[PDB]
Amino acid sequence: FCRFTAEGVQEIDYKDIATLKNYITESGKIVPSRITGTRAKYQRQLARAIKRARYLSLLPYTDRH
Amino acid sequence: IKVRENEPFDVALRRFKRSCEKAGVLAEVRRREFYEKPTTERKRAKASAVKRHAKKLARENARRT
Amino acid sequence: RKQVSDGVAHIHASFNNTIVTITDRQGNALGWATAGGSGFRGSRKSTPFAAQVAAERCADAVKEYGIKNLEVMVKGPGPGRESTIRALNAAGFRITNITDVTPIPHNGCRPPKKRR
Amino acid sequence: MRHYEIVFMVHPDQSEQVPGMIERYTAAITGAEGKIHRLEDWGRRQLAYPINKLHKAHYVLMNVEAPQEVIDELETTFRFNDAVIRSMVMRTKHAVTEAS
Amino acid sequence: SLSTEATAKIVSEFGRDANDTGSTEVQVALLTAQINHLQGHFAEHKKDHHSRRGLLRMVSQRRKLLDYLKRKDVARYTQLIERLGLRR
Amino acid sequence: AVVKCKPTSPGRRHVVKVVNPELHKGKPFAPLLEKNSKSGGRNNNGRITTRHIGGGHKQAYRIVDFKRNKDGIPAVVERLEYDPNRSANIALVLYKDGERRYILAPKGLKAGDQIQSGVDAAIKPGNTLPMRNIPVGSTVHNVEMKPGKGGQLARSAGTYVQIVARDGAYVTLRLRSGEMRKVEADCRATLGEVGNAEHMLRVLGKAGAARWRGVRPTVRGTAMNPVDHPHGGGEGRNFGKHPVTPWGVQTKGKKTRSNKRTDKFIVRRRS
RNA sequence: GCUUGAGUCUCGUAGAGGGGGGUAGAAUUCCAGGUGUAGCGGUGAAAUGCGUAGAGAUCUGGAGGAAUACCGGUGGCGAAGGCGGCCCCCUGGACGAAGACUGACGCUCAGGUGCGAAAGCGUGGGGAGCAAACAGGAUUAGAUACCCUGGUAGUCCACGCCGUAAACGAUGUCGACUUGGAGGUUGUGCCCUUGAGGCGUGGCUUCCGGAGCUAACGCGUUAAGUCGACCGCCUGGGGAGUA
Repeated sequence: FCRFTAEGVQEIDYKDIATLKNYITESGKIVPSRITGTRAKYQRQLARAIKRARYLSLLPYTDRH
Repeated sequence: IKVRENEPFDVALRRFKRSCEKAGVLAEVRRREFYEKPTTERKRAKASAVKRHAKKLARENARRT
Repeated sequence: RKQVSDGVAHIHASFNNTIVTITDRQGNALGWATAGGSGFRGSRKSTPFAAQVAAERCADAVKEYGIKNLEVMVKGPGPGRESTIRALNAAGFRITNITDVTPIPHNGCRPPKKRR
Repeated sequence: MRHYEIVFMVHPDQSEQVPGMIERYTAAITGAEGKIHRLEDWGRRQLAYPINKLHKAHYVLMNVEAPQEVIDELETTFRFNDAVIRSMVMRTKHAVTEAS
Repeated sequence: SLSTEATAKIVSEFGRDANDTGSTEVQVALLTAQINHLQGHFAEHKKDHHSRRGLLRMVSQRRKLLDYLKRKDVARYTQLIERLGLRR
Repeated sequence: AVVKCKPTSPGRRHVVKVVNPELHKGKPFAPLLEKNSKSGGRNNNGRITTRHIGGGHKQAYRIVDFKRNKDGIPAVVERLEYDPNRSANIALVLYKDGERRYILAPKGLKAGDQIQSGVDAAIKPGNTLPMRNIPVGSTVHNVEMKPGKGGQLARSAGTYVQIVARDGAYVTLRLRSGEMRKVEADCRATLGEVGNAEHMLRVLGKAGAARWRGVRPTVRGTAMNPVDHPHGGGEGRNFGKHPVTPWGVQTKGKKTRSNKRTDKFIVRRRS
């Protein structure tokens, strides 16, 4: 139940998939804050960060491939 | 949704399947649009979730023994 | 014949039938069997057993392809989707992985309102 | 004026032929008085899904301050330029430095 | 919206100093400037009913300030509607 | 735009006119006109070939540039004009070398706007390029079929063809009939829908409206005798026979295109 | 005159608030082809239906339309209706910190005006899925119903119109005061970030409960408690929200 955004100044970005690949599952789909801590504000900000990633193909929408 | 399951497996081991989505979305989206029951069912189950939290708070009893 | 090496095994498991089909790397069918064709017309084809019978009867007709190892890949819910894996294993196919492509709309079409 | 953050994915052949793209676009922002603050090109990266089949594109980042006429230059060139596959412009992001 | 640039322009134009920001004359000036800037964005889009409700509240509050001004100092009321071009 | 007329008179009750106050008001550019003597529907042999034509107001021919073969010279739209010969407003464009031409006014064109032909051109509405420089998905009009012929598709009001897919030498247009088709990639096609888009909401009100747009009355079949139409006769309102044109061939569903020579460009006939 | 109401300004914050325009991916359908075969589908069981003209299955390519999986949360925003992919443009409101400015500029409102889910209506497009009507199969004593297979309006877009809903916390709006407990969310000040922190205070907010109130159920600082101002409305049931 660690929110990396507790010490993460330079708030969530859509290029740091190095950090983003932890908030998803094997399938590529976002994880719930009730299971990964992640204060709701930063959970929403990283939700749209992951969505912008997916758009830039830095993350897959599904694991179909 | 996909696993190699190295042939020294002898197992199902597809707990990823029934742990991530497969039936949690499919058998409830297969039909039934209705546009309004999601909120009704949502707050029925959410009253039950807050009731679980109330159980966890007030779980101090005497066991009848 | 054509001595195909390896392949994938699609299990389209519905609420009524359980279609087993065997395909290859390129995605071309080599044979198939279904719990409705293997007998079990009706209330029995929506059972897990008829599904494994379909898997056995589809292990049939691919002995002529020398298919060595199978990538089982399933689809949809139902009584099958596990007994067909058991049977595709007990038929002597080296199940190299057990994946699925069971389709999930990202909230697309409206579904039928059936079943009152 | 605003601080947009432009990113665009260019086809790998025109990745062999990218630098003219950046040069022309920065020429637009220059000639329109804007100022560029990053050019963090990442080169040929592979795409998580097959985009416009022939995947494995080549990214470019700009993160520039300019007005909407400039950004129109960028975005119209992006659409009508057959090399670039999926640009995307954004808003402030407060023009930044390295560590992608 | 009235960017801080233009709102300081109006406060300087209509106020007793740069500190006088709450005067009725300067409030009316800001409301009129914003309404006149917004009427173009409404004659376009013609359907933004929530922003329209915002505009109605602006014009009604400017009406209230102008009534207060005409009740208090009729002379400044006259000069203000003259300088802003309201109620011809 | 579309103003309905008040019913001071039967026949004005139902009129709906299409005014375009931006149109020109006065005589047109003279050096681009010429007499257009009416035909009344009769070929060189004298006889009526297409019935229901003849009469109506007279009109002169506005020589509308179709080939658009002035490359690399930007032309400013001098004024919109009402062209009787046609469905779409024409525009009088002035080139930088002192030239004036009539073009089909696209949808978003205004007096004073600037258009340009040529392969170098931009992608405004009004620019005409070979359908090899035009992006795919772009919506073009005044399209050609043979490179340099002049322009033959999407000429009338509110019409456009859609370049759905380019493929080597052959650009595929979906045509406003909903008909796929292929044309040679070298064919010029100006960009953007054709103006006067509302030309389909005017309702003419009365019978004289057609009679001066140059139409004559359409006597039904069953109103004639047996000798004058396949339909026709009876002791009061009998049809009893499958509908047919006056010359025999069956109507109400009978496909008559048979070319066999331009079938290779037809990808999927309309439906 | 005055500042304690009401506003204006300077800095920011959170948001499915709004309108306009692009765009992405999954998925259903259709089209063309490849492989492949006698079944598919559907149900309680069936049958209509689809299939040897070779379907269902699997694969590739293409078209098109609607809604945005996960995030998702009695979470947020909005006056209410309602609003959830991402990106851009124009735009409203809320609220916090400190400081300044005006100086009662206020509250409530008959009539009036405006917004007002869904259905529905007119004009023009669009039409993938779903689906009134409709048709067939089945059930049944009958079955013009549920069920199944199809399927038109319609749902979609623009512009008008209607002006109703259980439009419902069945709770008019504004202000004051009156014990508490745990939450959620969004601000901010202070101290040691001394290391995922602790102490205050603003806003919105969900649940339990005290005094009180209530016919009871219950409401309970977001009152249905104690009051003040203005409005709407009721006066037995049916006839009738009808003539």
